[PDB]
Amino acid sequence: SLQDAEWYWGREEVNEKLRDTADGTFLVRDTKMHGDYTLTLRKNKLIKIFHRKYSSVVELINHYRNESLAQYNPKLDVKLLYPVQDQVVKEDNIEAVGKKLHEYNTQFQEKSREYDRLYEEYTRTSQEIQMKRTAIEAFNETIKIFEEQCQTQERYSKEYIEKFKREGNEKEIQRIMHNYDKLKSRISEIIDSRRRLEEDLKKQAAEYREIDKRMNSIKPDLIQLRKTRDQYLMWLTQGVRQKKLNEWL
Amino acid sequence: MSYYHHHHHHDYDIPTTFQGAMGSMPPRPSSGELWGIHLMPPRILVECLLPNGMIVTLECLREATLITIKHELFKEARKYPLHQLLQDESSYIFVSVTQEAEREEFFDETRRLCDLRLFQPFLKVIEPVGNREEKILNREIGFAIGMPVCEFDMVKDPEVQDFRRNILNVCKEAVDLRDLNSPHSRAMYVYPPNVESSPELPKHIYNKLDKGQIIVVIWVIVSPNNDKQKYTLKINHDCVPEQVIAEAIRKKTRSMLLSSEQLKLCVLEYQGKYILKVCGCDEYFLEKYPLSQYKYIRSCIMLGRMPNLMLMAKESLYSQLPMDCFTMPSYSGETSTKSLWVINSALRIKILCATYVNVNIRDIDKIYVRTGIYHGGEPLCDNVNTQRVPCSNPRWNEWLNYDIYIPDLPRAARLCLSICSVEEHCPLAWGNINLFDYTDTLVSGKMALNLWPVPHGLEDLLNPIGVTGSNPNKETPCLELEFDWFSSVVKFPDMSVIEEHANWSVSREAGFSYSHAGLSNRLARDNELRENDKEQLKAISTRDPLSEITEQEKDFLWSHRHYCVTIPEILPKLLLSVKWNSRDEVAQMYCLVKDWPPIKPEQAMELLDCNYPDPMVRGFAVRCLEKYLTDDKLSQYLIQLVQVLKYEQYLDNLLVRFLLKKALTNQRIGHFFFWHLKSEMHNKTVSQRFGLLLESYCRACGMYLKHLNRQVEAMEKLINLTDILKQEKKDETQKVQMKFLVEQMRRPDFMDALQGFLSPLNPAHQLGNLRLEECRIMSSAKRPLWLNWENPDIMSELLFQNNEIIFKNGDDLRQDMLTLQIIRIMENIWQNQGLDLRMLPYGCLSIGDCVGLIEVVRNSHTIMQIQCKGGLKGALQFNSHTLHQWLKDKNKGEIYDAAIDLFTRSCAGYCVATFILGIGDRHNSNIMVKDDGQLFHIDFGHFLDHKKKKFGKRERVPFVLTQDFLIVISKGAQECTKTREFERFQEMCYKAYLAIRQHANLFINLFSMMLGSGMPELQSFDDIAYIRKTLALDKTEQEALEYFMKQMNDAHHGGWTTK
Ligand SMILES: COc1ccc(N)cc1F
Repeated sequence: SLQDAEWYWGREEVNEKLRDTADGTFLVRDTKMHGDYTLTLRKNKLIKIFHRKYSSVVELINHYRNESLAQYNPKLDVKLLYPVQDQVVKEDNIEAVGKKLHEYNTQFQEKSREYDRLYEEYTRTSQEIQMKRTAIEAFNETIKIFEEQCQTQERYSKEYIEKFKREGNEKEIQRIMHNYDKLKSRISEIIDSRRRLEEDLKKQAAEYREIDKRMNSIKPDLIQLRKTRDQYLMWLTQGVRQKKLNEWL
Repeated sequence: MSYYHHHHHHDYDIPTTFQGAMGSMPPRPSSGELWGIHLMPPRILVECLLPNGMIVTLECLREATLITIKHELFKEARKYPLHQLLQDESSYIFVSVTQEAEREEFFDETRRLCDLRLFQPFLKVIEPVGNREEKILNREIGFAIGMPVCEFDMVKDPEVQDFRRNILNVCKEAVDLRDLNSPHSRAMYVYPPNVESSPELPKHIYNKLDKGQIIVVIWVIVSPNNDKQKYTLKINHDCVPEQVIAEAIRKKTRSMLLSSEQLKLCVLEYQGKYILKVCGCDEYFLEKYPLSQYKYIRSCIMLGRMPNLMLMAKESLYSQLPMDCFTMPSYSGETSTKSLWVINSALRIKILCATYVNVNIRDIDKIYVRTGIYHGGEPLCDNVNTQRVPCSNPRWNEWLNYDIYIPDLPRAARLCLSICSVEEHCPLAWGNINLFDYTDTLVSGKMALNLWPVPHGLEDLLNPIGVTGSNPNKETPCLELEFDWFSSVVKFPDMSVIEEHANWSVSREAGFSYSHAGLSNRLARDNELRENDKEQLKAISTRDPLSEITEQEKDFLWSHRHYCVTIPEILPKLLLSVKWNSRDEVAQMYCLVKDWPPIKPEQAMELLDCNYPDPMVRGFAVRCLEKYLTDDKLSQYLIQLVQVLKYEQYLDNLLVRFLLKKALTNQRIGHFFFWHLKSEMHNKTVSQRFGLLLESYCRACGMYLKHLNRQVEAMEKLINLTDILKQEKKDETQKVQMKFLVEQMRRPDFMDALQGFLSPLNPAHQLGNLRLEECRIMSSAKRPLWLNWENPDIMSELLFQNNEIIFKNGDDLRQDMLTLQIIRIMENIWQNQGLDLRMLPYGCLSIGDCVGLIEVVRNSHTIMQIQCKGGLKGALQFNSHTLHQWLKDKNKGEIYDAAIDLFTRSCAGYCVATFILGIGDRHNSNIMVKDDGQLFHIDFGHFLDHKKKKFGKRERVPFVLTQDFLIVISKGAQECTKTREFERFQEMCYKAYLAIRQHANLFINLFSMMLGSGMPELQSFDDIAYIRKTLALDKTEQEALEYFMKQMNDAHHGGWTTK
């Protein structure tokens, strides 16, 4: 009973069992010339158990499952609420629990690639998007310089029509208007270049949302697929066979 | 079909279905010479907008200079109308919109059309606008940085502008040290002495000296240049450069027409005119250290070499130094307030709405905002809000109530929030804010927070280690919110106020009475404690950072806090035992830390990780560095100190001012300070911060800016070239690819850009002309470039006629970078503590997003090659002996005996490091042996056992010694396992393992400081916990040894005895 004790396992692998449990979840651990047992309550708060009384290790913990730890030490207004082999299809097979550990671990490892793929697509897309955004400010700036140019030429060219005029009246002004015509339909091209970027930007940001959307639907399954796979590996280690595991995994 | 039970997979298809098949090289993308095209066409048309308003397009060659183009433009503008409206071409300058969307005026008209980063191929002509042409060489700065400087000027944030103006304090203060004893101290900034930490010498180095003497060689030149004269000395190891310079002159100028005394007077006039160079690279011996203390000497001893120094005239040196010439830039708490300790209310925070949330309604049921206050760890019960308006348009208009009084908020307090899905608990996004601003002002009013996506390794809900601040990227969940406004901007208490409230809190404790259960808080011991406690406190002190402290031990520590001053090294543990949610305690802690005893830098660096965010603490930590941390020991740990900047709350802080100043005092620091900052500029967590800091550096670093601008330009050339090779020239033969490479590199823009410049791996080494015949693309799928340069030194011959270094686009170098750093630190730890294991921590430098440089080690081969070249006729099996046979073929005589010693010394070092760090499994193609017999590992992959993230108490052995290695270790004997040759080898490994076990605090902290960098292998502290098991820190060393012996026995299957 004191060796079994449910929560009594008997540092690093304690954290991974306390990882992602709620506020109040706990367990008890075992240098002996230091202290004896260690209550690891998550809020990870470590509380010593000295033995010289502790009447027993099980005696002290059942009291504080009912009652908080505030009266003992000021800033611990939290109880030992969650004292964490339940499901696992109850398979008392040993071999077939071992096969399921491969099955779920192939599914988990399959799922982690899909998650890793999409986190790259996401960040490439966040890059590709903002590259387009800057390009649009570049186009828009490019266009100002061309819009300024067709303006800049009108000031000087329509001075050089009126003054003189008769001196090559079309011989001059044809080849001034030709340049002006090339200038403005060039602007027409630049603008239609820019417009066409912005249509892609929304089509990119569309895909960007669709990546994130499926990341958030791959995540919750990935957490429980991992969590089920860990209890399937707990259930086994409750024959030792530390070395046999690796072929399944 | 009976293989598969006829069970089809309908979904599967192979009409191009992934980057599994031919699976390598994912860094993309980044655009090159023009918008949307990597490499501009060799003959291109460019619009030339004139002042008269005329557009003339003229075909230019891609590589044509602006002087060439202007000169032709004003010939071709004659044939267009309104020619009389143009001035002379000299009254004009080019400008255009660049790829960064700014309109860069092109002042340096020697630049080529391809090198301009033009976006659209067009140029506009204008008369030079700003009267200070000089002032608008922030292009230099913004080219070095990679974002244009003007981009800061239109930032609104008062902090950023306050950083930019205030940090100049440091820049001016640095330059003022440089031009103090010029030209000497300038030469000292440029060519700082490359020197070990210790003058004291290891016994194994000393024993190569025959009673403290080396044979040196001094070289000199006379007429015209090019004829050189040896002057081989035999000086004391611990004599200074000046003394070595005299001897060379003595022996140069002894003569049969010179009396003894006549020589002595010729020595004095000559002696002060020279200083010692290293032949073959820009290194020098510029101050009084023992020769042995300079790195070059100490390496020359180890490799069994005769140092080759040059006698260099000080004026031929002070020739080559320029004027650093600093220039202040264009850019040259208002009213009273209500102290935080006056505010008589709890904390509450109004969570309004998140907008841009992308979730499946079919998958997820309900979503909510989790929140919490933090200090690294949390000052209260973590609360949520209710699960209201699920998935579709989520809008809660709730005040969250946190059980903490506003006065008990610490200066370094931070709200860490996250939107989650529902036990289906699962984070969507996250983001944190500092509860105070950089001017100490408690944050009130309305705030909008653009969030960050959850990274790979995080299963947790909240992520408080993550960066404080909003996301720059707009298209992300913008969770906006409101903070309680108290009819006055609430500021944080002064230190003078905290001192008084502390000094009161003390005297108030002095009258608390007889019995106090939960003594924990206060001592009840008086001036006399018990000896058993004072023994227990040093036991706590010794325990590493990751051995978490109990609530008992915490309180025990916090009570005896005043005795804890006698054991300074406890401070990290003490600080973690403060109740930061009790200002009474925190006020008292500020008084201890104010005048706490300085501690050693390797212990004070713990205080700059994410578990110690308080300004007062981090101050003390930088105070520790300013005292002890030498310029040598700084650059050892520079990677860790740049990463630790991320955990500072504000731009403007004591650490940034420390590092910045050092970088401007020492150009070897500056050089790597630039490149680690520049490396991370792609990462939007820090783009803003590091740009600002890189501006500060670039503006104050003197002429090295112009050197860095060449290095930068040379890397960008290579980044394109490889990016072309990895996209369009994939699915080609090497033959075809290499024909493309050599074509490109011969063009003049490549010939200009890749030739005369400094290696970023070590700016001592110059890179001269490219030797293209020895330049080539490697066989790797990533298309790395094997690049080769002529060492243009005077004494190329004496050091290496060819420098050569690998450039690898598409592979994240910073994991390798760190392990190679850890190896370099393990080596120094062993060797400086007298035991000569020989690691080869080759050079590696990441310069960007999965782009970097790797030192070539000449004359070394993969075990695989050793076996390929030694494979006999018909392809049956490879011989175990061929390594041994190949090593003998290179080392014959007494040389053989020494080669095995080296092999066995390098095999023992690399076994222990590898096992401890848990680096990727070792095998034939990632292990390398050199002609002289030293072995070393390459391509480390994942350091702290990142493949345990699938399944994982594996405590793996990555270097497993096949027979091949043991044959070589024990000369040739059958059953190698049982010789004295191997007994030795084992005892090297045990002594090595115990050395790294007694320096475990350091290595923990190095990894702790690297959490900042988003390395998937370092996501949070229990990643770093692997190094505890592998070192066995919870056990006693006698068990630890046996643990290692055990761990080693089972991997090798027999051979590891009691001893
Ligand atoms: C000073 O030499 C130069 C080196 C590189 C570039 N881009 C321009 C230069 F004038």
